[PDB]
Amino acid sequence: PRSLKKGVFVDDHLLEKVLELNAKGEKRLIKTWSRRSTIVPEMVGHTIAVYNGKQHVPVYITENMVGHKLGEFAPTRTYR
Amino acid sequence: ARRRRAEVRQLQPDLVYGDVLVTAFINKIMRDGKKNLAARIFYDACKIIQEKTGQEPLKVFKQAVENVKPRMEVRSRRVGGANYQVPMEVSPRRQQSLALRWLVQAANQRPERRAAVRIAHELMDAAEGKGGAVKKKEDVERMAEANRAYAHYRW
Amino acid sequence: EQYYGTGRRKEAVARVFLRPGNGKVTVNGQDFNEYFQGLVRAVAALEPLRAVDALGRFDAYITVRGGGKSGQIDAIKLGIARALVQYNPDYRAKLKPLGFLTRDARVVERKKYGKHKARRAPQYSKR
Amino acid sequence: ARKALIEKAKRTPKFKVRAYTRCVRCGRARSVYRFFGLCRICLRELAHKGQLPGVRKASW
Amino acid sequence: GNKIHPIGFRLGITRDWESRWYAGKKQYRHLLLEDQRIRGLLEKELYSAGLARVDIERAADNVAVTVHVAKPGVVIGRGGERIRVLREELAKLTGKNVALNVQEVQNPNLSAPLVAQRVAEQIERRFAVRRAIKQAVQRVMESGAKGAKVIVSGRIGGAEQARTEWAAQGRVPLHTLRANIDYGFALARTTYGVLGVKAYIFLGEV
Amino acid sequence: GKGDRRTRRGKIWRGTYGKYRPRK
Amino acid sequence: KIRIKLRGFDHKTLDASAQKIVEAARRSGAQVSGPIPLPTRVRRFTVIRGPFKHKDSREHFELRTHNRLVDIINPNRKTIEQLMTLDLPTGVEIEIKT
RNA sequence: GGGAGCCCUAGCACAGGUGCUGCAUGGCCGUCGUCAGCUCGUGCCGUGAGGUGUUGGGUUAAGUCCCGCAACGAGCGCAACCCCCGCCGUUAGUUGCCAGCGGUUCGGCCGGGCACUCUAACGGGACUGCCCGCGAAAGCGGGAGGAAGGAGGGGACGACGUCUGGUCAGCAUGGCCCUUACGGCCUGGGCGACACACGUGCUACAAUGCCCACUACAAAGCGAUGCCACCCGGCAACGGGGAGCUAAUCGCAAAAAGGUGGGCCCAGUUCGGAUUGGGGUCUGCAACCCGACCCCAUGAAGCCGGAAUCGCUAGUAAUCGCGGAUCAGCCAUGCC
Ligand SMILES: [Mg+2]
Ligand SMILES: [Mg+2]
Ligand SMILES: [Mg+2]
Ligand SMILES: [Mg+2]
Ligand SMILES: [Mg+2]
Ligand SMILES: [Mg+2]
Ligand SMILES: [Mg+2]
Ligand SMILES: [Mg+2]
Ligand SMILES: [Mg+2]
Ligand SMILES: [Mg+2]
Ligand SMILES: [Mg+2]
Ligand SMILES: [Mg+2]
Ligand SMILES: [Mg+2]
Ligand SMILES: [Mg+2]
Ligand SMILES: [Mg+2]
Ligand SMILES: [Mg+2]
Ligand SMILES: [Mg+2]
Ligand SMILES: [Mg+2]
Ligand SMILES: [Mg+2]
Ligand SMILES: [Mg+2]
Ligand SMILES: [Mg+2]
Ligand SMILES: [Mg+2]
Ligand SMILES: [Mg+2]
Ligand SMILES: [Mg+2]
Ligand SMILES: [Mg+2]
Ligand SMILES: [Mg+2]
Ligand SMILES: [Mg+2]
Ligand SMILES: [Mg+2]
Ligand SMILES: [Mg+2]
Ligand SMILES: [Zn+2]
Repeated sequence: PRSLKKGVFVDDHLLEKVLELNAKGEKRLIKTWSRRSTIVPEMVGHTIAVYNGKQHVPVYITENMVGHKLGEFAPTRTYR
Repeated sequence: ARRRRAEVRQLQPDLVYGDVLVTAFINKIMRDGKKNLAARIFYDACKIIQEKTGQEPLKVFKQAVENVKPRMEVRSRRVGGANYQVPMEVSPRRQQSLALRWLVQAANQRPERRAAVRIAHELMDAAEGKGGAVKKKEDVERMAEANRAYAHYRW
Repeated sequence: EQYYGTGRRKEAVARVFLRPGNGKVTVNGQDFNEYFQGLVRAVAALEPLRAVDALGRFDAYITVRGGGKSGQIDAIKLGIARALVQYNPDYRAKLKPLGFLTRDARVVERKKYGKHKARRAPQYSKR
Repeated sequence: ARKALIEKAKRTPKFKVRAYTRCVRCGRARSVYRFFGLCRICLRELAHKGQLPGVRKASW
Repeated sequence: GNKIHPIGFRLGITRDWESRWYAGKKQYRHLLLEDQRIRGLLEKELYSAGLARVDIERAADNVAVTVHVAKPGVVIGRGGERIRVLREELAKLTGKNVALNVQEVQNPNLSAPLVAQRVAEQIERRFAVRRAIKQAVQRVMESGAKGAKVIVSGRIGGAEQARTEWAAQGRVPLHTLRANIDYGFALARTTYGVLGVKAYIFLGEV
Repeated sequence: GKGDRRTRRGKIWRGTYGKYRPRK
Repeated sequence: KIRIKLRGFDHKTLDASAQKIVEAARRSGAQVSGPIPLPTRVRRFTVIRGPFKHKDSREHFELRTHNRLVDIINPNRKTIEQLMTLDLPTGVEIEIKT
């Protein structure tokens, strides 16, 4: 129960960057600050570093997690 | 009431028995301002008082109120010691209120499902001498004449 | 030709028209009982005519605007009681002590700030 | 508030959803009755000085 | 806590609005803002004249500013070359063509805004506060008036602990609407803090 | 009552309309 | 059949200038439909009395717009000529349709 | 070649600081308290601080009035002047009507008139004025007439002061403090963190009840890059189309309890809607953190609450819905 209508959203500066690295090889690590962006099928492969307000994180990117938003994988707060 | 003795309000008589007591009862039966279905109860109860008894309902309602009115009650008292349960008389104004309140409360304890029925049976049972209302009255007066020893604080 | 009184009650206004007739009362293009269907208080709108012997000696075309039906009952009641006095000023004797002429100035009290509800005061702790 | 933080002056706010109010008199960002453009505190002051035409102590 | 603005309370009756125009809920906001700018350019530049109040009225686009000063001398200037400069300096902030008028104040000692304004200036010139106030009141009481009252706030005299000084005679009947009590507040930017000067001046009845 | 989204009472309480409180 | 919805924030100034719009005649030239009452619209603002806390303080302000109607039937041209420079209120406004 | 203007570096005068200090302040607020009180001038008393007045006897909601008296008056307070409600009149007829006749596509829709309702300006109306009884008086009890009767109901309105009360983060403002950061801009995060505890609330635990259908009566408000009739698609949120309304005329708008009909039948239930899985809508550049809404499934705790404890004296409490402000949206069950 979320919200992507007849629009679907992926922040594009990160997208033109990943599709670019789909002309050849996969760049180990991509420095993003946009956790805002949904994951497309074309991201399954290259490990993206989602920020945190504090640290980019090694979010490896399985196909089992496509429809999800990036920030769903870089926990913000620290607990016990 | 610190200043004036504070008078009682005059409920307008019933629409169907032209009586004041019956408004009073209907008012105690009513909750949340729903006076329409409080009367819609008391009257439904009245049909039932006949189709279960040859007697006219007003005469029975009145008859049962009298059987629940308490001639004596205690109200506590702080002294030069502690709480003493002083047996008091009970004004005719307070017997009214106590009877009616007790009647509704007793009625709503009952296991009958419709409200009119509960009122009906309590109203009946109380006329015929028995029923929870009367029990918390024969009870009340039993605490008086048991604390009789403290009658000498008559206020 | 007819007889008239106003009668208001708590944000509600009746206008009472008194014809000579059979006792047929009509309220807002509808029958009297069709309009107050199943409201036990209803019969008390006609307590003037009952207590000046007129229950069936008048028809009554009554228009009613505003509020809620139970206040409309009280307001019609004032309406009738007034028409029936400008039809025969002597009727006051068997009408004024009953109270039917007075208008019930009891109206909803304003909502006060820092209260919940005019008088309902917000609940507090530690005291 | 911070004199700097009247980048409410920024006529283009980039996205129309970064647009906010601020009292045109004191800067207050938090009770700015939009009719007057004034915050709650300024409104009562101006109301009392009789510089809000037509505005009056209201009681009922 | 206590005590509403004796003006804003009487605003209904005995005292009318400084700016008195009408405007819709898409205009009121704007006219009000610009109306303020005028008072600001006015209260700063006209200090010397000692401006009690500024009435502002609007209509078919045009704006009728009616300034009330004790000494209309200082707003006229070279026989004009000042009331022109200011009706001009208003034409820039107000693109809507202004009309500056000047109103004499017969009795500066019967307008609370000026009386208070008077006291304020002394406190900066380090006058003796207690006297200033007893005096100020007398100057107002000597000029007719049914009554009057003045108040200076806190830090009277550089005194480390803020106080309050008083003075008032005649009737100053605050809770009666049927009054007419011109009120005036003056600020006093001293070396060691700020001080507030409130002035009440009762006159007339109905 | 007023808490259940899929009822008359409940939809009235929460401003809304829908399957359970048709707009008309 | 001219239409004139009058409105301002003061009503002493309205009824005393709607009256001055009915200066065609009392009832001898064009009909005159009398100064029409027409309900006022009351905006309210409710302000917390002090700065910083004290929730329970509060003070009410209102700004009320009063509205009149008048309306004149059969507009002779001299009746209109009077709609020129003949006014005094500043806080009164003037809608005109026909 | 020299120069007015605005653009320009590299320096200086200065900006800026929601950094500190209600333990320097203004302003505004809270509070005792809408409590009936705080004083002053002049006289008199007392070496004096002070007192008298303002104590006493009645009486009031009231230092409210009366009577008394070395006091006679006065000011800030009380009350009255302002507002909203209750009855009535005059002015006023693009809202209102079997009032009265004509027409009806049985809608005040049409002619038509404003009587009535209303709308909103200005007035009348109450005075312990009239009667009976107690009273030295003020006043008290009662009774007429009246829509209302002794303060008719509710607002606004808060004395000299108290708290060294709250607030320098609304705004001022003395001082102290930082000045390639204690200033400034971004992007992301936070203010929403959870083993726990409290406050104020909401929704409940059901039969005077819950569900569905039909049907009836409000007041106050808000509406232009807004309210959206009506039509079409969708279970629906909502999308497409589109009428009217600068709104007493169009719309939000359904008032809801109520009334009539039917169902449930004492059950953790057709009570309660928490949680969770899924599929969607709309707002916004963007809803992971952290939006609201709709739909399907899930259907928790809760059977009226220990010690303790809060509100309310009348259209009050209780209960039922409606509106606004703020605001793209919305965590509103809050507030007005
Ligand atoms: Mg790029
Ligand atoms: Mg209510
Ligand atoms: Mg600042
Ligand atoms: Mg915003
Ligand atoms: Mg349910
Ligand atoms: Mg208060
Ligand atoms: Mg040059
Ligand atoms: Mg500086
Ligand atoms: Mg302070
Ligand atoms: Mg009082
Ligand atoms: Mg001695
Ligand atoms: Mg002496
Ligand atoms: Mg004494
Ligand atoms: Mg005494
Ligand atoms: Mg007095
Ligand atoms: Mg008063
Ligand atoms: Mg009238
Ligand atoms: Mg006909
Ligand atoms: Mg007497
Ligand atoms: Mg503090
Ligand atoms: Mg927070
Ligand atoms: Mg706590
Ligand atoms: Mg459909
Ligand atoms: Mg049923
Ligand atoms: Mg309980
Ligand atoms: Mg009370
Ligand atoms: Mg409740
Ligand atoms: Mg909103
Ligand atoms: Mg609400
Ligand atoms: Zn402000």
